This record gives sequence, structure tokens and C-alpha cells, in this order.
Amino acid sequence: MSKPQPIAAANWKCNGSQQSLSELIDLFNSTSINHDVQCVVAPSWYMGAQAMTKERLSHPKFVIAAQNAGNADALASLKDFGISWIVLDHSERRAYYGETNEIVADKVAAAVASGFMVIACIGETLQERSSGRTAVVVLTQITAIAKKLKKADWAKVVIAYEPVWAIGTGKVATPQQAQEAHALIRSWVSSKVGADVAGELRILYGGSVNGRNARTLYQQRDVNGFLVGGASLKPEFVDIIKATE
Amino acid sequence: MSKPQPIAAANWKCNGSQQSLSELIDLFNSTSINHDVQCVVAPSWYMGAQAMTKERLSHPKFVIAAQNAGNADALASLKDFGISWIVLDHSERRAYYGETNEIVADKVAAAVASGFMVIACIGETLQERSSGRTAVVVLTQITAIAKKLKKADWAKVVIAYEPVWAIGTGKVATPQQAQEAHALIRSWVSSKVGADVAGELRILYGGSVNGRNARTLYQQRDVNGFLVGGASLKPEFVDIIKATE
Repeated sequence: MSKPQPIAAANWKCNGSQQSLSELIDLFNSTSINHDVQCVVAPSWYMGAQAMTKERLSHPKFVIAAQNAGNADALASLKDFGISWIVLDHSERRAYYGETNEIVADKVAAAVASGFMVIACIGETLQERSSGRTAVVVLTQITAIAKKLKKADWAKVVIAYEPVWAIGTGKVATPQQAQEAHALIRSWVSSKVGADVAGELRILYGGSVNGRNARTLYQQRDVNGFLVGGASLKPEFVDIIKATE
Repeated sequence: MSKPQPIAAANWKCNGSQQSLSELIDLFNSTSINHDVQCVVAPSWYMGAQAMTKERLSHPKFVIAAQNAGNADALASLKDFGISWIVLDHSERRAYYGETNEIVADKVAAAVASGFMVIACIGETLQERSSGRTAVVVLTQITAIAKKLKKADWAKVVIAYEPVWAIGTGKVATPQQAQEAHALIRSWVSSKVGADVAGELRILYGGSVNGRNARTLYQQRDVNGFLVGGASLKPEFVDIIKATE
């Protein structure tokens, strides 16, 4: 496959049930995973979730990611607290309130500068998809991001293709849709910065991934794992991790 | 007597029912309030929360607040979007990941500088309370905040005493506990900036406030209203507003 190390990311934004979380991490801690894969849990600070996660999470293949970073103080605070991954949900921020492509690019470049691994979420809206503007839209986003990055910075970067219309809607991208978007994203990185880097970049798919559909998505040449919301708050997440083999 | 205008603030962080919100604001829009009180709703941009609120909210005594501001761009963006109040959950940020007192002070000073009204949340952890360190801890936080403020800036500032151990836990501060903390806060302000300013400052209580317990809390000499999470996502919030008479 010569695929790089896959990633399986649990997006725990705004979760309600905190006893539920502790149990989840218990399950994760005891889950034997038989292949090379980076697992990520991205709890909110909201309630005890992030603090508890930091405390209880012990599985060697898991790291903790934060939801968004702004100013280097917040970043430095995160470093201090022991968190070194960040998820930037640009796809959504752009969609819901028009966050700028340059803003996320600045965020990425800054987070990387402070030595974070960064999961950058890019994607088109339902509108844009129907219009046939996926490629234009996605290419614009990756282009903006790349502008602010040196070749070596890509080692600290992970891209998540996360079409907004697929987020929490039950509407999953078909394998062909994901594969096209990922291929498209990689090709731009190859062009801009080199086939070597482009090859090492993980591009994760996000949006209504579950244990039933994960395996077939991962089979796609340019899919390197998943960003998972709803299905990551369930024992099902384990199936998703294993779909990345 | 002579309390300044009370505030009733609905903290809608990370809420998980969107149709539920629209209905809430409908109820608020039609709610007749028979006294002078500033109401505040603090929706997340997450989902349509904030954008919908901006669109549907019409009640004359309500304003919209944002959850946290960083860099003057984000602030300017907020001004542009028509939002001019901010809630800074320092109590929590400090507790969950160790946010610095000086960081929140800088945030306050900056938000005020951009012409925002600021609700600064300060408070001690369960640990600090049990240890008997409430006063030390709370005083340290207000002190930090004050260092970055000129006398005139206090007109743009609102303090919320929000003990972390009372947040979303069902454990409400007793009236005496809230009264002590508020009195302590006000007496510092009186000393280090003046009785006049100290007299005008609203100090809100936050942490497991509901319709049953609000009235008795508000009766306390130094309580100027409430920061409400869970109970602010229910029709109950109306009872809380009326408890402020």
C-alpha cells in the first residue's frame, strides 16, 4: 500500500455524558490493536473531559488533541499542560460563520511553529457540493494552508477532508467521493511541495464515519484514516480503529 | 438598598439541541419582564447557535454575548458581526488546564479596549474551597484583573463569582457562601479603585443556579444576578430572570 501511518481520531466536541467518557477511555486503555496506527482523542475542556482524559488515558497508541488554538499563549498553555496535537475544524467554522481560509492557514502555521501536530479539517458545504464546486473549494483551502508552510512543516500536518454536509447528518461520503477529494488534495501537495512529502501526508476522511462503513472507505488509495464524531463516543470506535488495518 | 442594574446571563456553551434553542428564544422574545435587568444569551457559534440567535432574538432587554475572545481580529470580527459582550470563563480555564490569572486580565483589558462589555468569571476549585483558600484564590484573581484596568474601564466590566465545584454539579453555593465571596470581591474593588466604582459593579453568582434557588441568592446584599448554564436551556430561565427583581 505504501500508505503512511494511518490515524484514527475521536472528536469529542461538546459531548454531554461524562461518566460515559471515563468508561470509553477504560475500554480504549484495554484495547489491543494489532497494527501501526496513531489514535487521537480530542476532548473539550468543557466539564472535566480533557482533564480526566489526560488523567485516565494510558493506551500507548493514543494521544490527546485539543479543539482549536488561538494566540500563542493558549498554545503555550497547551504545551505546558502536556497536549501537543490540535484539531482545527475549519470546514465547520468556514461553513457556519465564514471563517477565512487565511485564518486557518495562520492557525496551522502557528500551531506547527509551537511544535504541535495539527489536524486541519477542510471541506465543502452541501451547497458547494450540489453546485459541482467541491474541487474548486477544497483546492482553495489546501492552497491557502500550504502558502503558510515550509516543506519541513508538513511532517507536523495532517489533513482531514470533512465535507460539512456529512457531519453528524448520517450522510457519509461514498468511497469514490472521498477518494476523489483526497487524491485532489494530495495532488496539490505533490505539485506544490513534492511527491515525497505528498506521499507521507495523512489525509483522513471525516463525516458520518461508523464501524459499518469505515473499512470500505479505508480501502481507497488516498484515505489514511478517520476523523470520527458520533461513532467515537461508542465502543464502535474500536471497529473504526481496526478498519484502518 | 441601591443595587445597580442586575444581570441574568444564559450560558449556552456546547448545547446539544438546536431546535430546542429556537423555541427558547421564542419564549424569551415574548416574555414580559417588569423590572430593570440586563439579560444576556451566550450561544456558541457551534452549529447555527450564535447565527440563529442573532437572527431570531428580539427582546429589548437581551443582548448576545460570545464565549471567549482571542487576538483583536477575533474581537473586531465580533464587533463587525454585531456582538458587543463577552463571557470569559476563567474560573474553568484555570481549573481544567491552568489558564493564568494574567492571561484573563489581558483578555479583559483587550475586550474592554475594543469596546466590549465583559463578564469575567472567577472562582476557586473544590480543592481550594475545602482547603479554606477561597478568599486568597478569589482575591488573587480579582487583583490580577484590576491591574490591567483603568478606573473608567470598570463601567465595561462585570464579575461573575463562579466556584468550579458548583458548575454543572448540582452543588449550589449557599447564600452565605456567595455573599461572602461577592462582598470580598467588592471590598477589594472598593479599596483599590473606589467605593463609587465598587458600588456600580455587578457581581453575578454562577454555578448550579436554578428557579428554586435563585431568589434567595439574589436577596444577598452583594449579589447582582446570575450566570446560568443548565437552567438557562429551560423555560426555567424566566423564573431566574424574575428572581432578580
